[PDB]
Amino acid sequence: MSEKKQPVDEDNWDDDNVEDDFSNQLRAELEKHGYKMETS
Amino acid sequence: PPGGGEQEPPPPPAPQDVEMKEEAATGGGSTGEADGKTAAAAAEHSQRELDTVTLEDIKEHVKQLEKAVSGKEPRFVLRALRMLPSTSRRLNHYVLYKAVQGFFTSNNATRDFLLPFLEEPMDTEADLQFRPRTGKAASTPLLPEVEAYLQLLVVIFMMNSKRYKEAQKISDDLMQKISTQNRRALDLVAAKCYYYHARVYEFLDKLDVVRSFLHARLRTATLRHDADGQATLLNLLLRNYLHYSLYDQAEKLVSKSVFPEQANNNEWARYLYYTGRIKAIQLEYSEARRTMTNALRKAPQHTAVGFKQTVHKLLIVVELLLGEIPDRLQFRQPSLKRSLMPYFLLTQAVRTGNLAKFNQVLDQFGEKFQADGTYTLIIRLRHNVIKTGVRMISLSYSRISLADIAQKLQLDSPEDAEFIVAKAIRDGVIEASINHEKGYVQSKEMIDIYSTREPQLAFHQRISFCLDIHNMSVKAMRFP
Amino acid sequence: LEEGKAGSGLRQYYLSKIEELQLIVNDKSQNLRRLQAQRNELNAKVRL
Amino acid sequence: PKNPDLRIAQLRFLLSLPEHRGDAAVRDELMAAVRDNNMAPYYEALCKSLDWQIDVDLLNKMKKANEDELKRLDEELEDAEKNLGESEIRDAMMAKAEYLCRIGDKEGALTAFRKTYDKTVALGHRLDIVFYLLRIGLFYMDNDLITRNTEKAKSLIEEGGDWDRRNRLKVYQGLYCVAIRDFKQAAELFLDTVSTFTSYELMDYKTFVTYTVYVSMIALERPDLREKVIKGAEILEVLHSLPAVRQYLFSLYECRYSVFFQSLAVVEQEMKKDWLFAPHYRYYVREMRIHAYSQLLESYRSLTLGYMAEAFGVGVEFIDQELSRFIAAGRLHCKIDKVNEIVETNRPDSKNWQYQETIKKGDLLLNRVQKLSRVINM
Amino acid sequence: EQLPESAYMHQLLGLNLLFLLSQNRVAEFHTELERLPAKDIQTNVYIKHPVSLEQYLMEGSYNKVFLAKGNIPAESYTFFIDILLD
Repeated sequence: MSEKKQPVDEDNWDDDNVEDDFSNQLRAELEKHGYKMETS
Repeated sequence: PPGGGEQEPPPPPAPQDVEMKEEAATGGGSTGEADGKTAAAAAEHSQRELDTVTLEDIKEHVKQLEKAVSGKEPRFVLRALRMLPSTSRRLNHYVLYKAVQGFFTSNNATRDFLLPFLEEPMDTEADLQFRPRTGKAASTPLLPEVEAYLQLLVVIFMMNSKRYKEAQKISDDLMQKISTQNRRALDLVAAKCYYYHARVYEFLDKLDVVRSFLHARLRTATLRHDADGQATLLNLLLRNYLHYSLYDQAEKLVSKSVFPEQANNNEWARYLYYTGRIKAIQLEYSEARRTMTNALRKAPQHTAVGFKQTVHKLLIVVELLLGEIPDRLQFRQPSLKRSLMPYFLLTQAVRTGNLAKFNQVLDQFGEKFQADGTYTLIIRLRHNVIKTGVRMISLSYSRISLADIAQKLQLDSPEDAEFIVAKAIRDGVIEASINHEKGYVQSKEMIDIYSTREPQLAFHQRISFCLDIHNMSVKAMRFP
Repeated sequence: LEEGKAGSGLRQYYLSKIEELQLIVNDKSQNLRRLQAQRNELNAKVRL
Repeated sequence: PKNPDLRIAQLRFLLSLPEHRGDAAVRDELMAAVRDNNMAPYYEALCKSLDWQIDVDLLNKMKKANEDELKRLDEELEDAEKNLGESEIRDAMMAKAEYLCRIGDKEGALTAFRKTYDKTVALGHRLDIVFYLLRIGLFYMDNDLITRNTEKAKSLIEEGGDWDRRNRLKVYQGLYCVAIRDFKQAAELFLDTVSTFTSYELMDYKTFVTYTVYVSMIALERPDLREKVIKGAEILEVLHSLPAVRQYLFSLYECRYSVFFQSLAVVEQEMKKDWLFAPHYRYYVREMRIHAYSQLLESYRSLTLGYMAEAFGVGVEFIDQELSRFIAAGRLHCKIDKVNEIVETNRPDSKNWQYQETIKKGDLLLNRVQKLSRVINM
Repeated sequence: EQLPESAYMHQLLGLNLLFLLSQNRVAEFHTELERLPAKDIQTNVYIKHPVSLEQYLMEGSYNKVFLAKGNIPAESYTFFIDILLD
């Protein structure tokens, strides 16, 4: 700007918006969905 | 010694070249620009001054360093004098004193001796015309010097600047008053120094009396001469009257007006962020989300660096209270990254309804939140996330049972779920009907919004928005 | 004078403020006068 | 001259995620050390794998024989420059001396790349540079060097045609399109197929078929998915040789969801154990699900999830949270009724929401020319 | 801002705070705590009760408020908790 008190105080980054939804939800996931085979 | 001794002479000519022609070409150019036309203003050199001072605020200011004695401050402030065309001799004498730094032993006339120097344009008998040039002579030497921040005995010289430049304010109000057009050029200069007013006080004590002195220049610009002047003064208000209590929130109602017309560009864009944090404490989210979003898209151009990034950090804070937010790393910058890491995973826990994950974010990352002062929302944001969690489920399902959504959102009990859904209907969040026996919740798909209703009714605001810009383009076309 | 030569300048400032405002509106007219005379000459071009 | 060392990068990811075999990956690594004169390949593997005991003199007499082979090429620079010829003198100090980048570190890389760069009169020698930059960026996970050299490869070598090394570029960027996230251009640049045939830089072409078929199940839509394999001649014989991949390809068109969770895991096994697919397998999982679920919900307006338990075998609470986390992320907007066992279709995107792209993208558009209109003037 | 510490200052900041919660105004509730907003959650347990009390009003309470109505310093809140009832 730089006035007032402003100064006083593909990529994987783009996919990381969606990728972090995988971190907190359902992992990826292979193993668990692979364990669900013989469950029922 | 001989190697570094011969390299001392060359640099000081560089401030004797560009820094000379800084106020020689602009100041000598703005001379005839401020004598007439003077439309508006314009006086584009005052806006060119924005491309100098802000450029000088990095390098070189007046000083520097660079390997001179800091003799440019006394040079231009002496021997104004001035008169008819012999003012060129003053610029010629400014060239004559350039050799004094390179030939004889150089002496520093700044600081202690700068007190009578600011009186010299008055002592030269006389100025005789432009206060903004002397205001520049009482600012550009001293105000860029404030960036040193040594805090010892020169802060009162920064106050002596705010003194003798208040004597320029005495000449601002008393002199002219009729088709001035220097005040509108000074409204850029008076802004800055009033910004430096606030800045210098923040290092010692916040200004109690200047708050009364702010309303002085505030109210007196109305209605006689106001262009962009009261807006910058209103920026001083909402800036500090925010960070300090109290009652200043609702104060915006009686002041506005707007104040029109918004100037200059991004300068008013940040103003919507100021009142944006205000309206965030009013708890109204909808008016806060539009003024914050407009604050980013209306703000050019940066760089550098985190001044626009930090203001954008706390800008999306209203989006945390909206209940609908995506992952904010799409707004992340490699420079802002390291600073937003405690504030990053926060919104990542907002997208989820887990209490153990949300409370762990508050414990570890609460230290970063102390500097922001955002703790007001953390108590009401728990009620915001539970609305996002139920909206995620209610939009994903037709019917949602209270017992199944009980532990899934871990409300843990049927009774408080009846209290939340009740208040969810009171807030218009959910349309779900509830059949109470045990009980359970049985909802149904909401429809009939259709086509003929919402889009064509919203297009009334879309075209009225577009047809006004047709006038905005014509108005902007009429000036050339 | 005190009524006065200090106030009358502010009175003269209003006129000069409107004169510059009028000049802004005139500058909006002046370049718009060209859009007329241009098309007015173009109105003679279809007659040419 | 890649695949023997290009497999060391395969050994790096074989050491990376699984910790089970540290002996099996270090034996062929030492077998790749006793040949090819690899030094740093076992040095950066010396930290990942075991720290021996001793390598040293066994592989130091190599780096000394390397130095003897390095000095004789460094003697060849002033011996051949004693005579004069176009590009012939200094062509001997690139391919074999950048083969010394294959020996160790970046020392062979950085100093032999720019040293031979200015002389070369042919685009084929400039691409051998870009080649050896692509292998070192495959060995070490750093993504920098492989992005810039391809940009230098497209300007000079494409002027201009070639049959051989230009088809490799479409493989490189295609491999970069699958290295970062690009679905649409990955298989698009892989459309060349057998025209590249098999090369040291193309590794096993049957594995290149696996790379293009895994991106072709998302980016290549169902009408074109069956088209490229069935109508495509040269690509159809290589997929029929693999019964596992061809099954999952036709079963995707068969729509049966019972064999998906099995066969998709087999593809995920290759997706788990292959390098550069570690960041990219997470979104790949449920993207092939919605690809199978796209055609699913489009079939019926009212569908019971118990009928889905049949095909899924048996989805009960699994697709409850699964399909719910699809809607919240904007994938396949749909209404599935809970405890009423009904799925609703929807959402009629042919009219209402499809209009919204006009003004929404047009808001920041017109806003950008509002602010910038107030700039002129001042 | 430098003044000697007093005694009744504590609860009277809460008396008008809880009386203003009884009349349902949300706006003037948080702006009265702005005298020491940063130290609200940090310290001054007398301020910690109403901010936790408003938390229970969003539960809602009903139940949890009356359990916290069993033990309060308070002091003098007895008049306002009767209007908090109504």
